[PDB]
Amino acid sequence: MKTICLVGGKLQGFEAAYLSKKAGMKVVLVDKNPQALIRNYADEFYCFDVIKEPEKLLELSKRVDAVLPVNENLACIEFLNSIKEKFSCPVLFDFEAYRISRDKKKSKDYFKSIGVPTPQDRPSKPPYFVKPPCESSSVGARIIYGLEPDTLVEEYVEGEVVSLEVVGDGSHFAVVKETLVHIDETYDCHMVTPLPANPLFRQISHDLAANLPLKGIMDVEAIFGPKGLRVIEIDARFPSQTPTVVYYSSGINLIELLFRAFTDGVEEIENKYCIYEHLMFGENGVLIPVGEQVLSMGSDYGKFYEEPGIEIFLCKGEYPVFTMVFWGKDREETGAKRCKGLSVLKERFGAVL
Ligand SMILES: Nc1ncnc2c1ncn2[C@@H]1O[C@H](COP(=O)(O)OP(=O)(O)OP(=O)(O)O)[C@@H](O)[C@H]1O
Ligand SMILES: Nc1ncnc2c1ncn2[C@@H]1O[C@H](COP(=O)(O)OP(=O)(O)O)[C@@H](O)[C@H]1O
Ligand SMILES: NCCC[C@@H](N)C(=O)OP(=O)(O)O
Ligand SMILES: [Mg+2]
Ligand SMILES: [Mg+2]
Repeated sequence: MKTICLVGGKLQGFEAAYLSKKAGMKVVLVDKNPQALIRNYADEFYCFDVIKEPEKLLELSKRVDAVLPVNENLACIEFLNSIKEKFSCPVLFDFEAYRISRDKKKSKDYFKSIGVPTPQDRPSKPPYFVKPPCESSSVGARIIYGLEPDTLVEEYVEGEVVSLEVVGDGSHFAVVKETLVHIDETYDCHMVTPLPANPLFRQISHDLAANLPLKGIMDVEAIFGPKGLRVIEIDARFPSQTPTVVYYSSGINLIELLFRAFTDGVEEIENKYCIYEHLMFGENGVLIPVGEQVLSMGSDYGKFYEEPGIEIFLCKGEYPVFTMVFWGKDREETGAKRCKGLSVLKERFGAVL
């Protein structure tokens, strides 16, 4: 049995912990927040700030098999970079790739440098899509029909938002499984489903990783627009939501693949269906779809229910949020599991949907 140390206990942390458990790994969480979201989900919890007490993390590195940064605190990421040679286990991260990926303008420059289509900057005709240069979870992302002079202003590209994860070992780049990102009125993601292979998107994703070169994990987000595929962002860190759908639909565990990239290396290149979604239990049991932004305001997050083809996680807080995971051999069976999972909420908690 191996042990993984996660630095950060919110949504990235949950995803990493979930897949680590599927891999039969013990999960050690480090987080500066005594109320860290997944503190009770991890097998062990150590509450400290790694910047203030690096010696504690370095000591932990002696008794775990890998350390995985799962936060987007730049101060933390840059500090870990400065001490990474001191760890007694691999640090599963690509710091240079993250530096490019975190800055959306820098990323777009990179896309252009290798001939990858991306939305036109500063269009003359509405609607415009605007977003901060360095946020995630769709924070500050809005459609416009005096922003910071550093705000990204783009043409609005209509169509499917599609995600691909790539794990690189520096030499080989394993492009995994296409997923559909279902957006809400805030452009946050409330649902994820798998998609058939897209050879063009796979090649683009491969080339984005290969030209770095990627040693770590990165996802690629593209919109399948009316005039073709346009890559909107890359994020060189462990993502939330999509890796669960990747796991059920393809059989590939992204935590195991990432761990392999830093130990044995990786090789390039199941077909089930999966529905992943968040639902808030509102006033009087009204079920409301919500995005990640809502889930990250929670106070406690862990497993609520399981049966064959159904996993339900409960995020406690101001109005409970359920994360529902359904899988089966095809859309029909998975839809049947979704109904059963919903009816559990209906009969148990008097939920309405
Ligand atoms: N230096 C650090 N040491 C320990 N844990 C950290 C550190 N920096 C961030 N974290 C933890 O990682 C988790 C995710 O952090 P991140 O900054 O990516 O999301 P956030 O929602 O902006 O965090 P916060 O809850 O602080 O606003 C948080 O629970 C945070 O407490
Ligand atoms: N140019 C664009 N046109 C239309 N929608 C966009 C555009 N850029 C981003 N979006 C939408 O906003 C969401 C968040 O933007 P993204 O660039 O993927 O940032 P993040 O770092 O926040 O996840 C996307 O998933 C997509 O739904
Ligand atoms: N692989 C798509 C996962 C999307 C999302 N949950 C995420 O973690 O990244 P952002 O686009 O920065 O919000
Ligand atoms: Mg992003
Ligand atoms: Mg994004």
